[PDB]
Parts: sequence; C-alpha cells; structure tokens
Amino acid sequence: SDQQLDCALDLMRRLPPQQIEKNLSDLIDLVPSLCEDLLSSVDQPLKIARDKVVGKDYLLCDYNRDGDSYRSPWSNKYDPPLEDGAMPSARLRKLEVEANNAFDQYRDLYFEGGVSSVYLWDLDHGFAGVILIKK
Amino acid sequence: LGTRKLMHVAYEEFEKVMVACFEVFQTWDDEYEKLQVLLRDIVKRKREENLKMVWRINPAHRKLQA
Repeated sequence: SDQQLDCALDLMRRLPPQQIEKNLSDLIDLVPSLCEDLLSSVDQPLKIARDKVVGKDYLLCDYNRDGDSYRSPWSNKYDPPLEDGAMPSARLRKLEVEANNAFDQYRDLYFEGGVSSVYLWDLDHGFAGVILIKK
Repeated sequence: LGTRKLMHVAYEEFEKVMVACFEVFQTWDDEYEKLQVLLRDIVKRKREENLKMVWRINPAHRKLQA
C-alpha cells in the first residue's frame, strides 16, 4: 500500500487549502491504519490551546505533543493532566522561556497581534526547537 | 588490621576474620548497588540532561580486597 500512500500525498498536494483539516480527517477515514503516517508530512493549520494558570495562549503540534498532552511553555505543564511527560532540560527551560519572550517580540513587531510558541528539545551536540506562529 | 595481630593467629580465627571482611565488602557492594539504583531513579525523576557521569568508581577498599 505504498503506492496508495504516494497517491494520497499527491491528493493532499492538490487538495483545496480551505478544508485541510476536514479532508485530512476524511483521507484518514479511508485507511486509518495509515493515519499517523500522514500526520507527519501533511501540512494543516494549528490548534490554539489555553494555559489556564497563566492566561496566555500556546499552539499545538507534535513537538509539544508530549504523550497525548501539550507542554504549555508559559507554564511548563501538560494538558491533558499527564504528570509523566518529558520535561525539557531546566537549562533549556530557561532558554525556552526567553525564546518565547523573544518571539513574542518578533510576533508583535511583524504581526501586530497573533499567537506564538517556541518549544525546544535536545541533540547530542546541540538542541532543536520549533517555532509556531498563527495570525 | 593493626590491632588484630593477624600474622600470628591460626587459620580458624583468621578464617572467621576473613569471612567477616568479605561480609563488610558484600554489604558495601549490594547496598551500594541499591544506592546506585536510587540515584538512577533520582536522575530519571529530575529529567535534566545526558551527561557523561562516571560510575567507574575505584574506591579505597578494593586496594586491600585484591
């Protein structure tokens, strides 16, 4: 079913970018055994979460998808309440909070509003992060 | 070992002292492995990094044990 996957990606390639989420769910509803195989290279919009304790916003992707929860960078907590997630390095947590700060400045300068988020993770000789911006 | 006068006793008393020495050494080894596992789960519950932590410990008692 590998050719089926190639044609599926081409179908998303030619799919109308107005109903990306719904049609992606439909395509997954065809062959659900190939579901979380497509949710790695099929670009779709973001999901806005809500940090309850801080009163901010934070976007959702796979990098913050810790287990099945989301690490709110404004609070470093997981939502759904998973107290078993993969916390980042405390070093990287400080680097991440300043990252979120700098990109809030970035977002405010170009977008004049909108929501942003910057998550982080390791590397043997470095680190790696993701930057979400949704205006 | 200084207050033992170990170089003159018989093998009965020296054997008992020998076994007691290995008793202490085994308390060190198994309880130290329990402390090892203790610190292992401590580093797991803290979730900080992947440092090159040296556990190749050559303490001050193996020097006499050999």
